[PDB]
Amino acid sequence: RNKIFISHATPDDNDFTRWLALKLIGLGYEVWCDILFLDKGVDFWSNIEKVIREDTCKFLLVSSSYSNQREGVLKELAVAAKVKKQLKDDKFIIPLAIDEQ
Amino acid sequence: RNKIFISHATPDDNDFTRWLALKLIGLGYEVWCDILFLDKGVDFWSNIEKVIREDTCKFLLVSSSYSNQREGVLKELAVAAKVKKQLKDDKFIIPLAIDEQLSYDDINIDIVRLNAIDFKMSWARGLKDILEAFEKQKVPKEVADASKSNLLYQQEIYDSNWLSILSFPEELRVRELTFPAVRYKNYLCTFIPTEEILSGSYDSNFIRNAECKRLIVQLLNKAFELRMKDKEVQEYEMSNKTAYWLEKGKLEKDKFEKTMLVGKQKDKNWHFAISGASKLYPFPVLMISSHIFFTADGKKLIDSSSVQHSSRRRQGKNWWNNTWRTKLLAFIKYLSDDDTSFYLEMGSEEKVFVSNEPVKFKGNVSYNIPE
Amino acid sequence: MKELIYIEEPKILFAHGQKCTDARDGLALFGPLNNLYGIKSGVIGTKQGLKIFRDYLDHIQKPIYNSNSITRPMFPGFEAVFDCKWESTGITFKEVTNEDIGKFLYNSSTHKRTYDLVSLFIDKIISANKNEDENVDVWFVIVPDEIYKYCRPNSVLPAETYNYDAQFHDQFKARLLKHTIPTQIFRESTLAWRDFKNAFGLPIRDFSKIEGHLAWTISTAAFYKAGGKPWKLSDVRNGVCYLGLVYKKVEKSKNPRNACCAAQMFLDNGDGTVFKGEVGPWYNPKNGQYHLEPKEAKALLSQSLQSYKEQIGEYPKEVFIHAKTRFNHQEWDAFLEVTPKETNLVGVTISKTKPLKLYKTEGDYTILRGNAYVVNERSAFLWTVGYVPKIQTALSMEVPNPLFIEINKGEADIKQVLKDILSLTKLNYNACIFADGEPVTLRFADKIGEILTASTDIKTPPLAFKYYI
Amino acid sequence: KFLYNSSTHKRTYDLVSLFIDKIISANKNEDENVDVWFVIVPDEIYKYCRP
DNA sequence: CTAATAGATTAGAGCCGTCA
Ligand SMILES: NC(=O)c1ccc[n+]([C@H]2O[C@H](COP(=O)([O-])OP(=O)(O)OC[C@@H]3O[C@H](n4cnc5c(N)ncnc54)[C@@H](O)[C@H]3O)[C@H](O)[C@H]2O)c1
Ligand SMILES: NC(=O)c1ccc[n+]([C@H]2O[C@H](COP(=O)([O-])OP(=O)(O)OC[C@@H]3O[C@H](n4cnc5c(N)ncnc54)[C@@H](O)[C@H]3O)[C@H](O)[C@H]2O)c1
Ligand SMILES: [Mg+2]
Repeated sequence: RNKIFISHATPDDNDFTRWLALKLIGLGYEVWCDILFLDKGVDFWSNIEKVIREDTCKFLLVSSSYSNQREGVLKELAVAAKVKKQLKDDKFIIPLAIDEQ
Repeated sequence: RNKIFISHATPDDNDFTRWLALKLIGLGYEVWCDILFLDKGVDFWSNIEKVIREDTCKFLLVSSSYSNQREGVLKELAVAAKVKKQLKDDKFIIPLAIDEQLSYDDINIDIVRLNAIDFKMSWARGLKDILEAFEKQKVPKEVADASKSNLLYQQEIYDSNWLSILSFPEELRVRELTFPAVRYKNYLCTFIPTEEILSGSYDSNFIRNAECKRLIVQLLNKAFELRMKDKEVQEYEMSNKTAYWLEKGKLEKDKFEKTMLVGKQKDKNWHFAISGASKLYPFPVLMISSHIFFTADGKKLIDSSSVQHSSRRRQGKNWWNNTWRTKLLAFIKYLSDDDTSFYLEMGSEEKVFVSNEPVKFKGNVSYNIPE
Repeated sequence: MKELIYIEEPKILFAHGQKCTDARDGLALFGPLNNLYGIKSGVIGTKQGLKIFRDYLDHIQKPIYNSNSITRPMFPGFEAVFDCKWESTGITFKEVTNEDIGKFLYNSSTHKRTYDLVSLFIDKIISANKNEDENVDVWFVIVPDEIYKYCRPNSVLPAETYNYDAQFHDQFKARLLKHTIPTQIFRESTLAWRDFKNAFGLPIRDFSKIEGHLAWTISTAAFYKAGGKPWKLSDVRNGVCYLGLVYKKVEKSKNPRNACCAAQMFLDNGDGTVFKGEVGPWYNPKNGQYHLEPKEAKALLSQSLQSYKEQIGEYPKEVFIHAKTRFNHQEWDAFLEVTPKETNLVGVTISKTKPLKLYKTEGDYTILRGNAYVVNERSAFLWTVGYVPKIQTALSMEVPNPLFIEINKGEADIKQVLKDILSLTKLNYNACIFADGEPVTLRFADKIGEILTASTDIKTPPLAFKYYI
Repeated sequence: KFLYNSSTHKRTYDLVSLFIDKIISANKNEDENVDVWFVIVPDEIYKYCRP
């Protein structure tokens, strides 16, 4: 349970998300996101859940106009909220803000 | 798209699944189940996918410790999620919780954001949960049955007859003499303070407290007998007790305060009668019992208990709570003396006063009276 | 102004572990507890009775409907409810010619004719049980209406035969006790209720709108007498044994004397309910004395305690002795010296004599069924008959009478006493009703005593109710 | 406690009673409808109960 | 022991209603 999970909209936030993920990896933090991580030929919806439930210490969320309405990010946020309630951790979710409109 | 798909783990959850499928079929819906409609010798994954994709309106999932993390269930869930996305119905998937051993923090990642239904407490409760949801979401109900499926869908202050005794004569201190008198030893008992007799206090080798209470009760009963003799009310001798009733024409049109105490039944009249017994437990009261007696021409009774019993059975068949209550209260108010009481002559001056309204009880629970 | 408390409904348990307050709804929706495979029926009677019984068996295979469904639920057919088979193909018939019934019913003496008729009917059953290979679960007796009206205590027609009561039913049930054969007596007019009429072209008994009720009752009785379990009590406190005492006068035995018969109920290991009789009458020569001598009471308590200990292994923590009379010191002191020290004896008197009636102000229906007026810490009134909201009607006509409960010996909480009495009214297997008026510990202990006093002494009679009701 | 008397007659009587009393009790005072009764006799009971 | 006056208890029998 020592992996940073990055949720975001796709393919609209891949540039910023890739920048952030590469920077975090370079600084030494284990991160996760579809690009560079999801395996081809796997049950994804059911691997979006295992990693969130068993291999996550923090839950970053890239917020923008694209996010906060996408179904996938909302599902991931709901599972993250449930995991936070279970863990009794106050700062499980970190809502990054990158937009202004 | 009018088939309710049911996803479960086979054969661990077969009992509940079969029960639910049979219930939903009985109510009128169309159900597809892995154990009741799959064919023998058919390509089953392809048929299941076709059923999920082409004809399916609801996807009821049986959620338990077995159905969680099962390959078939998960593949069906994935295809159903695709169909939900394509169909723009946010309530296409509905988990059903039936296992008490499955914690809400361990459910699939595909159903975390979904409102499950609880069958853990009772299966009928969950059944009506799902029926309410179906009514709201307007799932097509193929109602091909009448008077059977709808029947499967369908499947305070009180009065009393106690008259409290308001007062007693102060001191206690042959049945054919004017006042109530009782023989006892060489003495005579008739109206020791009575406040202490009715407290379990007085005791002596002359008389015991229980015997004294019995004698007081006997005096009260004799006084009531004489008092009703002095009211000019006709009497009927029952098997052990006596009853009193009013002659036809005695009341103004056989009515006292918008209540009728004498009426008609075929070739007979019917008369409302009462009898009284005085008791000291649990508190001094005068218990009243209701009876109906039938007279041939309205004045003379019938010297036959068989016909009396049959007619009494016929008359009470239509009476109900309000009829009995009002008739009893009206008779008591008729016997009332001045405003709220009614005395029994216990001697030259002494009197026993009886209330003319019954004891009132109160509760906290009733019924809505659904007509 | 006085105060009334209300007592919640007990609930009973059915298949799948489901609960409900109405027996009919539970049997319809979930079904019985245990699983029989089928009922094989033995019929004894004439050919008319055989035809009538076959027709009725065929009648109740399909769903039957009542006029008012809310008051009385529908009957969905025998097998839909009970998950077993009871058809007119498992019938084994033993004919009884009409000449015999005519010729024996001619002595003008009630005792001789009753004895002869009972012997005629029971000898065939005894032979069919001894000398034959076929298997019979419940024997069904179909008596013509003409013999029923003449075999009654006071009956007039318009040799160890004087030692029995002159009632067909009691003597018939008693004389089969030593062979342990279940039986169900019917009347020809009970099954063929249409064919028996009066001066007008109507049946004497009209079952047109209550036919599903009759189907429910007959089916439940037949399913219980075949060794079935249609429901049970959901909540019964552990370590509590309930008894019941009733006195039946043993008429015309060398003097006026009277006996005593009992019943018992408790929860055993495995969440089972052991509702069974307590047999062996205990007498006293005195006339009109409804009590026990110390010697005859020590035996009864020892028997009951030994039975409970044998089935459970430890003595009851609580024993409640319900009765319709009042105990005295001489016999209650016989108690408490056979009882252990780790057990509580409580004697409850239940009577329906005190005339209290409660009426609603500005209404038309009666009082609820849970209401109780607590007079004291040793006395209270309980309404076991009244308006039930579920069936939208009351269980009686006119205004019901309350049931007067009085703690007589020992100390107990009256609210708990009422709670335990109210749940004892849901176990009437002779009936298919919402609930009874009095506890069945006092009603089933009465049938056994009524059947045991209509015959000569019989050693070690059966305890199971299926041989009595 | 029964198949030890060393007298064939008495132990045969006792064992027959032990089985038949239960069978008859079940027959007379229970609510089932049993078509046949199947008696599973351990080998020792049958072995020595011969004449 | 016998025969009456009552209050407070008990157990038996027999008849009627169940809907609209
Ligand atoms: N953890 C992350 O970094 C992250 C970010 C966004 C979404 N997600 C997840 O959410 C997604 C679903 O939400 P959405 O509809 O907004 O996503 P989406 O926009 O990626 O899905 C819509 C389309 O489906 C395509 N698609 C479908 N199945 C695919 C597969 N197996 N591999 C690659 N592309 C596939 C996507 O490429 C896209 O074109 C996917 O399940 C998964 O990628 C994860
Ligand atoms: N309730 C469920 O678990 C469920 C529901 C729908 C589909 N499925 C699918 O998943 C199942 C997995 O079964 P399992 O391997 O765990 O156990 P299994 O095959 O021993 O038992 C499962 C049952 O076997 C039967 N079955 C399987 N293959 C069959 C075939 N080729 N021909 C005929 N009958 C066949 C089906 O009735 C299936 O439900 C079956 O492959 C298929 O029905 C399961
Ligand atoms: Mg019966």
